[PDB]
Amino acid sequence: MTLDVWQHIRQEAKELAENEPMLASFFHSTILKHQNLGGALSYLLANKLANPIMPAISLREIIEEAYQSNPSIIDCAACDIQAVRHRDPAVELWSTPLLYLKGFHAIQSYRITHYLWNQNRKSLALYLQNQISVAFDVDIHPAAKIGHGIMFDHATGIVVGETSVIENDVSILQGVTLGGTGDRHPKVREGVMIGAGAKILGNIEVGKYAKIGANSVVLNPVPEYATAAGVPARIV
Amino acid sequence: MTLDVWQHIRQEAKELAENEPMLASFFHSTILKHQNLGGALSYLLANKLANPIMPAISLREIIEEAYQSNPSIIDCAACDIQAVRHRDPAVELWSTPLLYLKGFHAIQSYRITHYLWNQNRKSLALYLQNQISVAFDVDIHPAAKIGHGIMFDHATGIVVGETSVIENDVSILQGVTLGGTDRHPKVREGVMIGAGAKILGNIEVGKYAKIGANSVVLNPVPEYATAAGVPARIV
Amino acid sequence: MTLDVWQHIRQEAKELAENEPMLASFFHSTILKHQNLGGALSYLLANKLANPIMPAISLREIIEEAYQSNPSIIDCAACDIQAVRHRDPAVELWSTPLLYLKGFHAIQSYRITHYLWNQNRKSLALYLQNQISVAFDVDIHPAAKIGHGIMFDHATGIVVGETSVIENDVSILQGVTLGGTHPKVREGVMIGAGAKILGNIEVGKYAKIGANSVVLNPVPEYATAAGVPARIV
Amino acid sequence: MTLDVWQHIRQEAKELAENEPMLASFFHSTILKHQNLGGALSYLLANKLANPIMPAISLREIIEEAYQSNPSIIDCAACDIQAVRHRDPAVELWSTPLLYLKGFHAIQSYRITHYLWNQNRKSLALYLQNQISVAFDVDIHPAAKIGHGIMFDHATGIVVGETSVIENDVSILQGVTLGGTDRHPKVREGVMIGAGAKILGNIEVGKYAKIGANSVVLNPVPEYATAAGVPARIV
Amino acid sequence: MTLDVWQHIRQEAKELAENEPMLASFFHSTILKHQNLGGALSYLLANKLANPIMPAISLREIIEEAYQSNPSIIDCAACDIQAVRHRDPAVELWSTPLLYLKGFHAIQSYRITHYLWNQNRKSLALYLQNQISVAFDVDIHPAAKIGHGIMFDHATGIVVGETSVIENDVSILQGVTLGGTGDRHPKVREGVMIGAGAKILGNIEVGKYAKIGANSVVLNPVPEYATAAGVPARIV
Amino acid sequence: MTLDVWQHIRQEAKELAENEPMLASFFHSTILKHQNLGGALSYLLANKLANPIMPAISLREIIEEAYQSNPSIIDCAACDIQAVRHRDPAVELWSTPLLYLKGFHAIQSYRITHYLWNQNRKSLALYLQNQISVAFDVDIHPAAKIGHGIMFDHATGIVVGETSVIENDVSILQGVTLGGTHPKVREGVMIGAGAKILGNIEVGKYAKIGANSVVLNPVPEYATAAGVPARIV
Ligand SMILES: CC(C)(COP(=O)(O)OP(=O)(O)OC[C@H]1O[C@@H](n2cnc3c(N)ncnc32)[C@H](O)[C@@H]1OP(=O)(O)O)[C@@H](O)C(=O)NCCC(=O)NCCS
Ligand SMILES: CC(C)(COP(=O)(O)OP(=O)(O)OC[C@H]1O[C@@H](n2cnc3c(N)ncnc32)[C@H](O)[C@@H]1OP(=O)(O)O)[C@@H](O)C(=O)NCCC(=O)NCCS
Ligand SMILES: CC(C)(COP(=O)(O)OP(=O)(O)OC[C@H]1O[C@@H](n2cnc3c(N)ncnc32)[C@H](O)[C@@H]1OP(=O)(O)O)[C@@H](O)C(=O)NCCC(=O)NCCS
Ligand SMILES: CC(C)(COP(=O)(O)OP(=O)(O)OC[C@H]1O[C@@H](n2cnc3c(N)ncnc32)[C@H](O)[C@@H]1OP(=O)(O)O)[C@@H](O)C(=O)NCCC(=O)NCCS
Ligand SMILES: CC(C)(COP(=O)(O)OP(=O)(O)OC[C@H]1O[C@@H](n2cnc3c(N)ncnc32)[C@H](O)[C@@H]1OP(=O)(O)O)[C@@H](O)C(=O)NCCC(=O)NCCS
Ligand SMILES: CC(C)(COP(=O)(O)OP(=O)(O)OC[C@H]1O[C@@H](n2cnc3c(N)ncnc32)[C@H](O)[C@@H]1OP(=O)(O)O)[C@@H](O)C(=O)NCCC(=O)NCCS
Repeated sequence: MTLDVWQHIRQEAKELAENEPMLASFFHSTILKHQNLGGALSYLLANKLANPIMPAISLREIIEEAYQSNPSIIDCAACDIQAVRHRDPAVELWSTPLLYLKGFHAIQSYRITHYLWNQNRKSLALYLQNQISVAFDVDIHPAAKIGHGIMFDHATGIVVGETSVIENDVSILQGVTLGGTGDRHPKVREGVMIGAGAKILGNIEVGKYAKIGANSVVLNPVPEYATAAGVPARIV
Repeated sequence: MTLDVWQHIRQEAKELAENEPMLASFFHSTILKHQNLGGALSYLLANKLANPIMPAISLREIIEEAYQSNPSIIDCAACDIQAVRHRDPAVELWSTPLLYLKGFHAIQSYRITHYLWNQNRKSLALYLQNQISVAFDVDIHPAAKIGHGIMFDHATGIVVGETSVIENDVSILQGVTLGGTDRHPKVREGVMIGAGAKILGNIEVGKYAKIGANSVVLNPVPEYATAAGVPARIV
Repeated sequence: MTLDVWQHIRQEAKELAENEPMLASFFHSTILKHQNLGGALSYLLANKLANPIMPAISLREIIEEAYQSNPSIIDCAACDIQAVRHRDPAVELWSTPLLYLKGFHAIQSYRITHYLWNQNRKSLALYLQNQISVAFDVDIHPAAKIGHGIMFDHATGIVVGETSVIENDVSILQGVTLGGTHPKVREGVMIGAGAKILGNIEVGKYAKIGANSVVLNPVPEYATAAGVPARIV
Repeated sequence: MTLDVWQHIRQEAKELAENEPMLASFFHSTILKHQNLGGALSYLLANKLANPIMPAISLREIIEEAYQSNPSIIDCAACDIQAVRHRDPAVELWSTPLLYLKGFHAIQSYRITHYLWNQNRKSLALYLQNQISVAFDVDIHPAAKIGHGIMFDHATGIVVGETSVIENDVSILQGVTLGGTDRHPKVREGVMIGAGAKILGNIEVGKYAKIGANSVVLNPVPEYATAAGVPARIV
Repeated sequence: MTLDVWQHIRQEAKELAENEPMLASFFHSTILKHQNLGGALSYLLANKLANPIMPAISLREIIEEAYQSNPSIIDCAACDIQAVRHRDPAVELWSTPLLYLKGFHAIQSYRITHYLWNQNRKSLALYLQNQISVAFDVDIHPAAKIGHGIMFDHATGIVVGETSVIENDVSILQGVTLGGTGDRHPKVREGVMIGAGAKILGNIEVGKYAKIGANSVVLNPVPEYATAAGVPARIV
Repeated sequence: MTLDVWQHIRQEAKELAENEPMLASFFHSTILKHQNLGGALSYLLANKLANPIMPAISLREIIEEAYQSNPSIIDCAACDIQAVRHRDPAVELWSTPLLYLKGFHAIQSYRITHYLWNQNRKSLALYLQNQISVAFDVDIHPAAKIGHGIMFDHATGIVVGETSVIENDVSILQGVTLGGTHPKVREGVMIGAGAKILGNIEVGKYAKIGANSVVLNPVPEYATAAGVPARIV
């Protein structure tokens, strides 16, 4: 439930603020003063994507309209907090992905642009896409397709092309590019783990549960449950 | 030509603001309220490079002085919008590169630093270079020589060394380093460099050559050739 | 000495402000108005990590708390300045690393998180760790151990894991990752641009890792590892 | 009625933005991009009351909650634009009071604090009262009762005590104090108070009375009368 | 000359910065890095009138266009710095009125709105008029007529009506209102000194070199060289 | 005691933050995260006097320099808090003056300028004097002498001249001017709203000045002066 992840987050925030006086204001502003995940998420995103030309107050108006028109966007977020939570040894707090992980922020921001790109509000989608790249150093074309339970660990330098597909429970590290030389982008299936720096190019298939070596340059489809590594990548 | 690009850009901004109420203010303050490309660009770049210590208002004075001093800088920008637009079917509006692409922004901010360095105003050149690296995550030394018709698509992690040169119509993708092992690469016109490529040393990359993603280029590459691999060999 | 490096910085800032009118304000605010490196460094760092939710005035309180508690943090900063200075003919001024190099800023910022982490103030360490990623495009777990004379040249995309150890005088370029399949990089080493060093493995003193290498096996002292996967070359 | 005022306001903003390129962004972000009076007002008031500690984004949440909770607040605002517009020939646009008059802003910010005080959220009421005093230089205690059709022309230095009441269609000018020597004034409808006037004590100021500039009112004033002087006598 | 007042100001700034390290940045930003009075004045005004909706960068664009279209506006400023300079015992520095006096800033800002009101750019004039009131607590209707050598000492609460006239070398203190009950506003002649809190109402004449008591309520014309005081004011 | 008033403030802030979710952040930033009144006061003041040219982080350095040099400045602040508290049934919390009353902020800000003025750092005193006018609509020359237990209620439009002297426990309302045709206001006095006291003249202990009065002649102890011009009434 969005309300159960939200419950853990609220309870954690209360504690964390009691233990860290220098951060209490922060916990109250992002979480404790909000009523639900969307309120906290939109407050967080408006502030992070904010700039001199489009202030946090104006960015938030945009994000809230999107959450109001399609509430499931928020649900995708709760599913994303959960995934990083146990697909990451160290992340034990539910509030950690929500508050600090730029890959998480990048994905949730992207979901906003995707909804917008589907409403044919492309100028708005392109504006956000690029502010997402400036703030988080993640560039996902609004038209790309991405499922839930997604993890962009560290995230710096991740580039996802216009025709890319990313299924559920995929994990992507820093420096990964999904791109090409119509469909000229990868179709990364369920559960795939992509190592740091890997460049996946072409309308090729990366089968469910496959693993990609760090720095690979994958050009040929990768079988399900297989490991692809090397430049160019071979099944290993 | 500036006037045509600018006019196309202006006509676009009008229709776009008309169709997207939420961005109307953005279109008006970045483009519509300005009279020429120079004013729109210096407005955007100052705001994107601004920080608490050097606010947009103060950085705009620097940018303006450079534009008033060397007007051809704005030209190179006009040529870059042109390239990006055509050389990337995806981009289908004159105003997109101006408004949204950080690679484009980083190059134009760079042309400003290059001028400052050529005028012996290095502390200013250095400050900007690094603010450019913070904003757009593109680090181009000010003494690097770069032509026009340049495309830094995505751009994250690009690093260009001090003695590098980049001729016209070159396209560079994310994570590309032009650096050392004169100690940096010389990229001739029409070269396409793939994502992640590391090109090391004062070596020649011939015109219209293609560099594969993640390659590590150590020896010269032949014009029209294709280099891929770690080390890069010809394929 | 922190007082030595500081004197050099003040002499330079005074002339730099003299020669560039449009930047004099900047030199006075970061350097000349302060009385020591700690004051300049905390001001610079608070301002760069600042955001709408936690402004510079608030972040500085945190950094100053740390510097007051452990003054040696500032000493490591003075040591890292020389390194980027001597280890790089491309940088000649003492104040250049302090003022403009994001890799340097990311390292000094990390040192603050590392101290907090060790005081068990982990939420503050995590908050900063991630603001460091946003501001400088560098992600170093506060638990990582990093000695001094460190140089993060260009820095973009550098990622260092929770159990990584980086000894003295190491240099690390853009796109470098130290983590798991975390690394132990001995003194004087380095990790060339785009290289990924993965696994509980050791990189010997003065070894060299080649651009875009993928290191999975230990690397010998003074050895040059390169390739995907890395091979002694 | 809100819908007519709002629609008039919107039609005005369109033409104005059309005629003044430099303010087009302002008109779009304050009015044009919003769907109702509530959104435009909460946007303006949050931005005008914002400070480094409580940014516009955070103050807007408070304002929104109050508007969603007690919708009639926005109404009183609509009635105040109406008054000002007509009761001051100088003002000749529905949008001017909304956009430019700080007296109008201070009253609407006040209605928010009054609601918060009535909901026993005093620390919030107190915070705003004082931020209102900083922004607009108008200090209205939150427990003061104020009707609609109110005009605070110029408004600088206005101070309204805790037990004050102000009925409909009252106009108050700069430097006016409604305070003590229940300990504050009761201003009936239609009263016009001149600049600098100090009205002290729980005394009645009858409907449609006129108070001269710089007067000091200590005894009750008769309806339709005119009080002027220090002390004020009837003239 | 605008260039001589500017010369004193520049030289003073250089010294003042050398003597006050904690303010050096300020002296460099407002004065020393600028080439002329207009550059320094517009930088100062854009920053002071700035707000979340219209940032200093955008306000400055407006002010610079005005100075470019009518450079004499700047000259009026130099004449104003001079007047406060010796019509005020304590003010010995030329840079003091320029940098710190809100009445001075208020007047110079007003001159911008007056030029704009004459170009029929009323929405812009009204916007500035009111931001001037918010920042400096001075409200001068753009249509009012005001000469040079003007001093708004302290300035808080000064209100100047739409049809008011203020001639050269007039001095006005805090709390002064020029207003009314067509011409329904005062015509304050050359050299008049108006005490704090005085309310001058009606299309009445205040003769050159007259003096107005603090807190007066002037309703009848005041003779040249005379003193008016009281509520209502009498010639005394 | 500053420690007494501080304890009261912390107890209140803790409950206030408890009862109002939308303001908890504010209470933690101004009060709870700090360890004493000086920390809270400088944070509050730096933030209110901040502007694009001199941000809060920069103004705080100046205030802290002053508080470090003359800790007693903070003691006068604690004393002024009680005054607004006891001298006003409309204010009941110790933290209300510290948090929300601009007259109080203007007074404490002035004290900083007064100290600088006396250290001969007049440009800094003048800069602040005028930022105080912009932020709080109060203009007090740094050279003015003002004792403690001072209450500037509502404050708007208050103007105090260079040679003015205000002793202890005085209360001054909005629109008040102390200057020349500067005043000497003895202990416990006051100056009602809109009153203008002009000339090198004396206002006696516990005297009362009526709203909009124009005082030109000395006023006797316990006397009530009112009128334009003021007359003993
Ligand atoms: C490929 C990977 C996923 C492990 O998968 P695996 O199925 O266990 O593969 P193995 O370890 O069995 O090794 C099989 C072959 O792959 C090679 N190999 C492993 N990783 C490689 C890489 N990144 N590039 C190229 N070759 C690689 C091995 O040397 C081995 O070769 P061999 O058959 O000649 O002996 C892993 O090595 C990797 O690259 N992980 C990236 C994780 C990462 O980026 N972490 C950073 C954390 S911040
Ligand atoms: C090299 C490249 C430019 C295509 O060039 P090309 O002229 O078509 O050369 P080819 O595609 O015919 O490839 C020839 C050989 O190189 C190999 N190769 C291709 N790209 C390679 C790369 N990046 N690294 C290593 N080998 C590569 C192929 O497997 C092929 O092998 P073969 O010997 O069996 O014939 C391209 O594949 C590439 O690397 N593009 C990067 C673009 C990018 O980064 N896009 C991201 C967009 S966000
Ligand atoms: C490791 C390094 C620092 C110096 O290496 P070295 O000890 O001098 O080794 P050499 O230069 O003699 O090269 C030896 C072999 O390595 C190969 N090699 C070198 N760098 C390589 C790389 N990155 N990937 C793959 N092979 C590489 C050479 O082709 C040579 O091949 P050989 O066995 O056929 O003789 C350097 O080669 C390198 O990669 N530097 C990157 C620095 C960088 O990132 N700069 C960016 C500045 S922004
Ligand atoms: C009193 C006032 C409202 C007019 O009311 P009115 O009904 O016309 O009363 P009158 O004008 O006939 O004045 C009658 C007497 O009051 C006196 N008077 C008028 N205004 C006075 C004032 N503010 N204080 C003292 N006496 C005043 C007149 O001199 C006149 O004297 P008389 O006995 O010789 O006949 C008006 O003069 C006034 O004070 N207006 C203030 C408006 C203001 O502040 N405007 C600023 C706009 S920014
Ligand atoms: C009126 C003023 C300008 C002096 O002018 P002046 O021509 O010298 O007038 P005089 O002092 O000779 O006094 C003449 C009469 O005016 C009266 N008077 C003076 N100031 C008065 C005032 N503000 N209100 C009413 N009556 C006043 C005197 O009591 C005297 O009356 P008398 O003939 O019955 O004895 C002066 O008193 C004043 O009000 N100055 C204001 C300056 C100010 O606001 N300073 C604040 C600095 S921040
Ligand atoms: C002075 C003051 C504090 C108390 O005065 P007091 O000692 O009780 O004097 P009194 O109330 O007995 O009044 C005595 C005479 O003064 C007159 N008077 C009082 N205040 C006056 C004023 N401001 N102007 C002119 N005359 C005044 C009375 O009408 C009375 O006249 P009388 O001689 O015919 O008997 C008070 O009258 C006053 O003006 N307070 C203003 C407080 C304020 O500004 N509050 C605003 C809260 S935001």
